[PDB]
Amino acid sequence: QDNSRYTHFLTQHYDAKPQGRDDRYCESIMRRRGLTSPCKDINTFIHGNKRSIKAICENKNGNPHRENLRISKSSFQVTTCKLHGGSPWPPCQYRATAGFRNVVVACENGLPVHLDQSIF
Repeated sequence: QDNSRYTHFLTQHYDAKPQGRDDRYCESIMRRRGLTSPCKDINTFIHGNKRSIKAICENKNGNPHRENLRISKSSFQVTTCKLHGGSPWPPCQYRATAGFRNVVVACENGLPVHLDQSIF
């Protein structure tokens, strides 16, 4: 069961099936996930199956990384939304960068609670 941080993690970084992996996608999703007041500078969404993400917390799909993080063994489709411009207030324009690679997360009680966005 989903503690607040894991739930928060999903709201901010998980979109099972994104309708688009483009700029408009970012503009829409950042808004729906309430990441636009103020505009979040950069935010990556992981797509695909939630269990694979959870699995990064076990050796099943992850390895230790750094001194408190885990990096996935598998690659995920991801979409990074980067704020375009300077205004921290809506409308938040975003440039989307679609990629496919493993991800780094922090796990707590076997659940991903933090996405290291420094690799995007």
